[PDB]
Amino acid sequence: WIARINAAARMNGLSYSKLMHGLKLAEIDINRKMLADLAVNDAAAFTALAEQAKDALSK
Amino acid sequence: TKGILGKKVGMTQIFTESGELIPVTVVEATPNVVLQVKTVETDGYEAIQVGYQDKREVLSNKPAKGHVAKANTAPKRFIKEFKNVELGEYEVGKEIKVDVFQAGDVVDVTGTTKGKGFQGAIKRHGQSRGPMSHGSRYHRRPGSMGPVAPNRVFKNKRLAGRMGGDRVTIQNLEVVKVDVERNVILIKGNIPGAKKSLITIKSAVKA
Amino acid sequence: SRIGNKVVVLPAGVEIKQDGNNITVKGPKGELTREFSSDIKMNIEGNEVTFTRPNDSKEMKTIHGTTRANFNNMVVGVSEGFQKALELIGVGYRAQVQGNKLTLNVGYSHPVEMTAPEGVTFEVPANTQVIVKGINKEVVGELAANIRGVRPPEPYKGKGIRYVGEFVRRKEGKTG
Amino acid sequence: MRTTYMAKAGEVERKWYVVDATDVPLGRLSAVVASVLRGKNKPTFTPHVDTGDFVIVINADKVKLTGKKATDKIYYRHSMYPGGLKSVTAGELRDKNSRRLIETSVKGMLPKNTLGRKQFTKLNVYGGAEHPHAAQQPEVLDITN
Amino acid sequence: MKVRPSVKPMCEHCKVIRRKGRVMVICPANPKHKQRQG
RNA sequence: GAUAAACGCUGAAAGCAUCUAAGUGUGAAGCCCACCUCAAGAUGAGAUUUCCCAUUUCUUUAAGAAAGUAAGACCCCUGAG
RNA sequence: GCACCUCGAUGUCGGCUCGUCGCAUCCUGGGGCUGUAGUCGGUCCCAAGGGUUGGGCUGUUCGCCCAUUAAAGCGGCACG
RNA sequence: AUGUUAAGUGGAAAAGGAUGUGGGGUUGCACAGACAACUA
Ligand SMILES: [Zn+2]
Repeated sequence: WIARINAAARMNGLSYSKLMHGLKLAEIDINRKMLADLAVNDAAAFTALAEQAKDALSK
Repeated sequence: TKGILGKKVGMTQIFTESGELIPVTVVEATPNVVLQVKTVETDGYEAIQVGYQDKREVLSNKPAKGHVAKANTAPKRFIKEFKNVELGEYEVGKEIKVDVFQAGDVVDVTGTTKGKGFQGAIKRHGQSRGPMSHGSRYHRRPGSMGPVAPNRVFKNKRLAGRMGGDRVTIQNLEVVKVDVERNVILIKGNIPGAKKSLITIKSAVKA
Repeated sequence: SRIGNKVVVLPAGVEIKQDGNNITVKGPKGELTREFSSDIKMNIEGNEVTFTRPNDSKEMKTIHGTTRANFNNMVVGVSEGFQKALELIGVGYRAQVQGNKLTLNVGYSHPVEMTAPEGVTFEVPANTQVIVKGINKEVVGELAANIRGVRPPEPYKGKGIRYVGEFVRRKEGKTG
Repeated sequence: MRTTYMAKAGEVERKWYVVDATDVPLGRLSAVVASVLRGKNKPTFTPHVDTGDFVIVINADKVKLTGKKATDKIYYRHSMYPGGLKSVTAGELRDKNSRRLIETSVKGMLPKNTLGRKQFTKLNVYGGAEHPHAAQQPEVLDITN
Repeated sequence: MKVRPSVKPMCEHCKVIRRKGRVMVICPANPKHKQRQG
């Protein structure tokens, strides 16, 4: 799961560690299992989430 | 450069002008024919394909006749390639005869050595025997196979096996005489191979 | 640099073309070119040049000194040219000149032959003197150290080929 | 034993790429090429399947070596005959036979089993600016790493 | 040439240099003094 | 051909001197070729010349099965270089 | 020196046959210094491609001797 | 973010040797002219 998430996030301008920090600073609690499942099936949902993380650590 | 294919007839003797006796080897070479010309644009290098020794026609097949047809000859028994010869100067159909060489003409000579079969380390490699008396049980054997530490035998440990039958060339021999109406060259010394076996003669590489 | 700061002022005939790196001094004999570096730059107001240095480099001065020395040499030579003179001690030795063929006779069981490239010449007046003449400072020096290399000088009688000012030390070989 | 995707043999498309090797140090270029051949940049990555892309490396003659590697880094080989080490090579490979160079660097950064050996047959390396593979329509990759 | 791990100027005219990573002494008055550290 | 010890040429840092940092050479029975032999199972399996060119039912039409053949090869017999 | 290892078994030295590797180089190749005139040498540096002998006496290595040679190297490999 | 190392040091070893480079100090001699180089 972690390697698939890294692969997907680097396509949205992030890396794995910065995106995990961003999701924690926003209070999102998705598994790494559902995150990878989204990364392969629903790219638009994965981008919604990556934008929320990018705005969280923009402070 | 210069080079021809022939067959081995045998050895004889001859006296010179001054009156010295000299051992010799007769080689017979009826005219060789150029069958193909290889170039860089087509093949990637430069060479010449030569044939020797006409063959009866029940003994060849249709692909061979097609290959020999563009040169207007009978099917051949021996086909070799001759390299490092300024192409030009050559074309399919030409005949190379023994007057390509003249007396003098230090030359190289190649053949395939006689066959001898399964032979031991003493005849095959020049290894020495063990003692024949004095309580000995070690006459005609190949030696110790190595030391203990590597737990195996190294490569090029030499042993028994099939001897002879390899190709060998001998360098810097002399042409003693050339006879044109008979297609014969006389070479000073001995050559490798048996009688009726294929022989190749080229001008020498070390000049 | 004290060398890097000094002045090069070009006598008559000099033209100095610029193209990126290359410089090409020309004069009344030759038209030498040499590749120089970026971090030291050209100059204006003909019949004078200085070079300059953006500081803060570690060594702070080396590249500067060489980049000026070489240009001063090119000018000094393209207007004037350089000279190297070789002597000959060692009784029985002689040189002779035939175009670009320098023939030498030094104790050997064969004469020795040297040939000079484009920019260079030879000048043998006598069986003792040789003179190497060119524009380059490097090539003339290399060719003279080539010639003197055929037979350096011994110390017990000082025979052999020497630069025309070499100070050789002399030993006392006993008489047996 | 539940739902995580796993890819199949001929299901995930493989694209062709062109990478340019003038002034990139040997190992940095080689690390990036090695990750692209294994498919690590695609979320469909599964380890018992091959999903990497193909890579063309161009201008291998101008690859960079820092320090004194061009004279002091040496490649050894043994012929398995007694006393038969061959230490013949140095940064002479970069002059003559610069494909050997790139290939032996990339080969040591891939797994050592039958999948990693089959992923090595997608590298095509060229000493000059031109490749013979224009019918596969390859896209340019740009390195900054 | 002397090759020793102690390389020392031993008259007036001796100089020390570094032609590679290698210390050397070089004297124009006495060729016995020439030295290279090793 | 590129090098080891050694020896330079030009040259500054360090107005001089200095084989070295930038540039430029010489130099060993050693190293890579040069000579001889093996080598495409080099699964990265390479190249050139020549020779040969279509019946039957269908699972379904598919890199389908089965049958008789071309060029060529082999079994079997006389042997030896 | 020690006693980890092997006591339901790990057979000692010289010679023979067959070698291979290190370099702290015995010869041959290239060099700097000399209290190096030449012919021979001393010593230090680079160099492992190839070469490195037959007898007498002792079970003998080791050793001494005889006649030669460009030279008659020193170690590891279960003191192969 | 700010520096150091050029030795593949990092990624085995000492007495001793050295104009390798970074930082901090103590001073002799310097425009009533220094060190070096060239005349006499
Ligand atoms: Zn001195």
